[PDB]
Amino acid sequence: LLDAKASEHAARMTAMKNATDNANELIRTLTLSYNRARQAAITQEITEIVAGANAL
Amino acid sequence: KGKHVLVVYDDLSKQAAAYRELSLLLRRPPGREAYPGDIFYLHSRLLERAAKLSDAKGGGSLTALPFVETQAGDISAYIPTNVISITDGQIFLQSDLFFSGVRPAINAGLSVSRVGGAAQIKAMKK
Amino acid sequence: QVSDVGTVIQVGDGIARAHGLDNVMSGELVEFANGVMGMALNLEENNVGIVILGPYTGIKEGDEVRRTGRIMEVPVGEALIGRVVNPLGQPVDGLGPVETTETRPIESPAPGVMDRRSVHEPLQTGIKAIDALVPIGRGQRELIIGDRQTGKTSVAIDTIINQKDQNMISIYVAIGQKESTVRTVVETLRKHGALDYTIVVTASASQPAPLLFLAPYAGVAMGEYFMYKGKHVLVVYDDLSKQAAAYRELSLLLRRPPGREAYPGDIFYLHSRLLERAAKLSDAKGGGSLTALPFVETQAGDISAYIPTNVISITDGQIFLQSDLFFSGVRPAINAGLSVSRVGGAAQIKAMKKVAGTLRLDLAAYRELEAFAQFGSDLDKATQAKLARGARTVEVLKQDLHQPIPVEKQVLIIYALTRGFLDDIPVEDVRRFEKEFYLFLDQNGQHLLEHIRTTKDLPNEDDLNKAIEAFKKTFVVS
Amino acid sequence: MTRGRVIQVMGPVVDVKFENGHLPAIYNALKIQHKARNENEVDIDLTLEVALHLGDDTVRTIAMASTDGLIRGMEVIDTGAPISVPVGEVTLGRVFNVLGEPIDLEGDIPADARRDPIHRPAPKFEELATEVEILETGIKVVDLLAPYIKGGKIGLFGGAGVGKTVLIQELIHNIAQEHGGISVFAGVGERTREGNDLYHEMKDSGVISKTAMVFGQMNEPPGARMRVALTGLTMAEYFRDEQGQDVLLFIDNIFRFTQAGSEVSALLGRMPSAVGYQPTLATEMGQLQERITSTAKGSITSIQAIYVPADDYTDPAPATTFSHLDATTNLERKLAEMGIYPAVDPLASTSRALAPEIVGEEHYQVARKVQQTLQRYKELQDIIAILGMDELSDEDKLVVHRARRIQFFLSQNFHVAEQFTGQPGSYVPVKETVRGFKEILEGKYDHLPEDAFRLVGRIEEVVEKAKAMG
Amino acid sequence: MTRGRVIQVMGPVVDVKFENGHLPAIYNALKIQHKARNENEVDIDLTLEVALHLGDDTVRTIAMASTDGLIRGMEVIDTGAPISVPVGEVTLGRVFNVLGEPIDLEGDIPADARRDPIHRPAPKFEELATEVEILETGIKVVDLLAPYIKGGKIGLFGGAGVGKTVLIQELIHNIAQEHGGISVFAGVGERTREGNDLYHEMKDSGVISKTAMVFGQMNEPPGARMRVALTGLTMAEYFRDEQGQDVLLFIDNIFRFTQAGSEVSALLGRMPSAVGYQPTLATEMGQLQERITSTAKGSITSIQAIYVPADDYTDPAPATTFSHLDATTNLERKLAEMGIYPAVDPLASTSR
Repeated sequence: LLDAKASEHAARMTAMKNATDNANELIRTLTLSYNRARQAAITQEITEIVAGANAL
Repeated sequence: KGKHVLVVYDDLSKQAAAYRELSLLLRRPPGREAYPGDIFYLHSRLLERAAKLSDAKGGGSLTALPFVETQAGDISAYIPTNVISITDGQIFLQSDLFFSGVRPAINAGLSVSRVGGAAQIKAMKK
Repeated sequence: QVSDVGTVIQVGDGIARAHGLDNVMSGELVEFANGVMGMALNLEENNVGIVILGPYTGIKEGDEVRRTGRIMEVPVGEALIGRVVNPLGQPVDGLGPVETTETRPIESPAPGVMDRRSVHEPLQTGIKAIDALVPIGRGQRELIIGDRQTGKTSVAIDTIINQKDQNMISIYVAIGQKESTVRTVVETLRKHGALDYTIVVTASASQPAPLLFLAPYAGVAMGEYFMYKGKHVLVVYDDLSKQAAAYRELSLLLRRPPGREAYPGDIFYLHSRLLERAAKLSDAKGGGSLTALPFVETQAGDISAYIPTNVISITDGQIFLQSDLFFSGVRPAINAGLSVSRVGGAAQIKAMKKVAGTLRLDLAAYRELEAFAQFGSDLDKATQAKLARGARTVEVLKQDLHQPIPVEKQVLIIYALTRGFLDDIPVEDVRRFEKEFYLFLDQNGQHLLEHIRTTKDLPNEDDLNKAIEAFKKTFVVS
Repeated sequence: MTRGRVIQVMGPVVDVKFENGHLPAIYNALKIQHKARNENEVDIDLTLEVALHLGDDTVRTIAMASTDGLIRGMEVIDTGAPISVPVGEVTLGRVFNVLGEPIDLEGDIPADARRDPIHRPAPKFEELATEVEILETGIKVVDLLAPYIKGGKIGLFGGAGVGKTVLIQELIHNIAQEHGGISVFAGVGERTREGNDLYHEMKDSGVISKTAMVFGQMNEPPGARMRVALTGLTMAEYFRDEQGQDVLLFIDNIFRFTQAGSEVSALLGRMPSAVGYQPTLATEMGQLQERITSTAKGSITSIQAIYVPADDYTDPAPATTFSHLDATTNLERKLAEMGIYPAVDPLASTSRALAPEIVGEEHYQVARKVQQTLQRYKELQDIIAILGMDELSDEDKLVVHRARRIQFFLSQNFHVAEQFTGQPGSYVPVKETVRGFKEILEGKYDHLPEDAFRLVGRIEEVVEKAKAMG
Repeated sequence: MTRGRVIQVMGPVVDVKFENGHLPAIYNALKIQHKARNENEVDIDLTLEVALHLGDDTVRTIAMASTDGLIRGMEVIDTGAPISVPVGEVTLGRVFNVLGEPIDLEGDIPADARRDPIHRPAPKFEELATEVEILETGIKVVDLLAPYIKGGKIGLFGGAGVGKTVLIQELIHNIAQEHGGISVFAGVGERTREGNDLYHEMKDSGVISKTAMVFGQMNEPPGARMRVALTGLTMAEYFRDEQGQDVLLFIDNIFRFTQAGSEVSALLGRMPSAVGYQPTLATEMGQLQERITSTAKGSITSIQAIYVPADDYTDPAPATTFSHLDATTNLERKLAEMGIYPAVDPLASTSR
């Protein structure tokens, strides 16, 4: 029973560490997508503004 | 004349796109997503004519069931938001539920009715 | 006031507008009084829009514009081999003028449907990984796409150098490169001796955008003359992304409505008109061939970007370079999943064809055995052998700079790997094993090398195995 | 005299000025034939299409080819009619460009041959068919899970090298064999290498003797890239309306059509749209698509390949295109590598006609049961590896067995594959395939080896193959 | 003739109309010197840079200072050449603005000293050196892990308080001591107090005796903020060419140079590029960087500090700048808080 308790504690160690690593790996991709979306929004807004100003 | 009329607009998004094309060809200044400024007024004029006349006018009525087609279920788009802000309620249909053979694919959580209760018979209400 | 000779009205940001030139034709070349060339795009009701192909500082309002009577043309000839020229064909390296006698239009129609023919001739790049996994035909359009500083120019230089005795003309087109980098590239090409059969067309970053826009068309126009004469041509475009950026700059200056990512809607036509000119002519037309290796520079490996998607839609297949493993000094790993040559496969000679399948399977198994399978000590199945063989394959696929390997030696070493003869030798000695094996082959297996070089096929397995075993007995492990 | 002169040239857009009272109508064709008068001129033979009336007797037109060498003041003549394309049996086994001139080396076409306009109003509401008529394509997966409809538009998806050309050839051959209907292929804005490869493949398969080809590959100008689809459509319309026979139409890429329209609208000078597209996107696409319908004297059904820019499925061009489709067939590289060669995904294939009202209640039940079993197998595929074959119930093992049988039965041997495999191939009626799948679902063949279901036609072929196996 | 008259003032943008046949060329310098004729006017001392030829004998210019007090019809005199800045030994130890006038209280430069044009074509293909050389700096970290290429561009990363100024000063001192070559500093878009502090630090350390300083403040117009980098570069070019010695060139922040370019493009009215930048971003950066090269008889190498907007390395300005970099050195606050200097990160640093 004592060995099993030590084993479950080590297993929880590994599981939590893997979860944190996966979370960080998701964070980096989400930040990349966020940057792409920000650039797309800026370019679309500026294009619409300049088109509206040029229509007159 | 005192009758009761039901009108179904098969797609308001197509009408909005046609109006955008017409305005752009007329060389009017565009707004959000090249749409003209009065895109909201275009639908408000049409939908505000649906009413339940009083007893002095004759008691007639005219109910409307406009249709709006989303893109991948994007309810937050410009035209869907504009139409939702005008109509009383909305009924949402789900593609995933439609695929599983559930016809109609009504989404009960999202669908609301602003004239609920008064529009039902006593048994159905209870 | 004779108005067959123009007069400038507006000048700004490299775009002019001239009054007069009644008889000018669309796409003609116009020369300013300064001596600077220019191309005419728009023939308005009263004036003509002129794009300046040079420094516009010396051009002032009221200058004289003269016709030339020639649609956009570049000088083409045998004397152009070994020179360094700008997109207009003028020498840049000095060494006197270029004595050509023929010209070709910049805008020329591509070969028709009936003119072309399916490609079957290999293009030996001299790189083990490319020649084994992703073969290149002689009429193929193969894209090389990757992030910045991933050795794309090194790959191009190695490929050009490997054509020393394959009687193939090579053209290197540098769009937006730094002049010092271009000069060093020319220096290394001269040092290795490739200048006897290559042409360098340069358009640095400091040059005006029209030259950047025109450079690839000038290169392909120079290639077309040799292609139609019946020879085989290789042309390399350094940055179609930079060319597209220059075209976007020009379009925005000309007050045109932009599209996605501010690019004009004509960018796909711009790239397709250029990449459609590479084809394998039929025997009726002459049997010539022209192959292209365009480069695209991505940001953070974003394949979803507009220009990478457009170029991928046009080319036959793409080779992907990863910046993850470039830091280790290895030539950047060819992403197995993202690299494909749909036209290729028929190009590979019989010798490499008989082994590429099993090499690919072994590499795929090793790559799918990720780090999760490398943990613990319970991996006692054939997965341990898979990992060992995958490490062997990855170690073998490494290559030094500017050291192209002949296809015979490539086939021999790949066969040696796949037939388990390297399963016992440790990883750290694999490169020395390969080098000493090349020396041993050049000393003794000359008959095997001649057999492969002549019949494009493997020698007897029972003989090649004995040769490998003799070399192994001669060899010593560290 | 109806003779005009050029006043403006800018890119693919040319402005012409005419005598008052003789302005050509919209969509008319203008001809420019010029001979160089000296060494500072180049010979020009060019065709233009009228687009707008700008006022002051000036007409704005789009070019069908390159405008290099044009000089202000050049003489322009008008044909008095839109672009005309030869029609009839003379187009079979031939390759045409946007102008209708033969591209191949088989000679030109006599001047007396009948020619028809490119532009035509859509068929009226009265002439259309009153009810849905399913088209029996003879392919098991298509006829079972995603049936095709006469007069309906089918969207074809999948990359290159996954059986697209093989499926196209098989469909053409089967339609020509069982319905007597020809097919038309329109290469709108794709690779010339791919076009030549497809031409040679059809030529050496022998299918070309009953099809016409129009090519508008990428290097062509936007005018050609727009009008190639229209000339292919007007080739098919003749056979629909005269011979009274069903016709297949193939569009190599419909996205290139809208991209060319977007490219040319900016040159025309119209104000842009949400993503820079032309304001007339929906109406142009509708005018193109509304001519592919079914009438009382035949029908035209079209298989269209789709492309998405930057993999954005909410882009206006795919959004507008998708509103016209009726069914979708997806090709999977995993199935292609497994080796079953209809190469079509059975779960991703959808159709508007997959309802008991149209195809019958029994057919609907069979399709639903097969879809449910395949979905169950796909869900099990996770525990199949995580837990291994162990801890599976008898129901799970039985459904895996049945799903393996069904997946192997979905494959078919094509008439095209005969030239490489030896076996001839077969045509499977919808009733026969429904009966076979009913029998398989009932478990009547749970004892046969699963490999006896590969590349067979009717259900009896499975029994004979099993007997050959053992 | 030489005289022109203002016809349109619109913010920092001034339009001048000359007599026919005598329009100045692009990038020329126009001088406006006026004296108050009465009590309803103010004195004006302004310099303009020619940008466009609008036709009708009009020229569109950008101002290098404040345009307040301008009157339509004021006389404008043309210099016949672009902005000219003094070069040579007299520039050592001094501080200059964009126009070449000294800023410090040391005293003005005599008018007979040699001056050179700002805008200049980049060195041709022949003049460039054929092989790559390594510039020995004398710092162990740089000389071992991230070597500096002669004629190369080096990106410097790091916030304040981590050692940027100390590293710059030591680089200048070591290069001057062991190679004899001077360095030039160009504070594009600097904070004025930080620039003053850096000047005092160099004056105390004694480095300033062998360097030239150019400052473009944030309160200056976009034209000045854009041309400060060019005037620093043309100061360094004299020592590259005539004296034939290796030179260092420091740019305080090149992102502000790009931002000033975008602002001036917006003022001129060109259609915006990808994310609102100028369409000519790539060619402007090329025309700036391509003059920092190595020739047969000398070389200019540059240390440039880079700021990343919103920490996006795919942003157009960092993407364009990175395509020219040869090496990168990063400063680390962890190494700063530890007892290690120059606190250069040994793993984040990289070099071609």
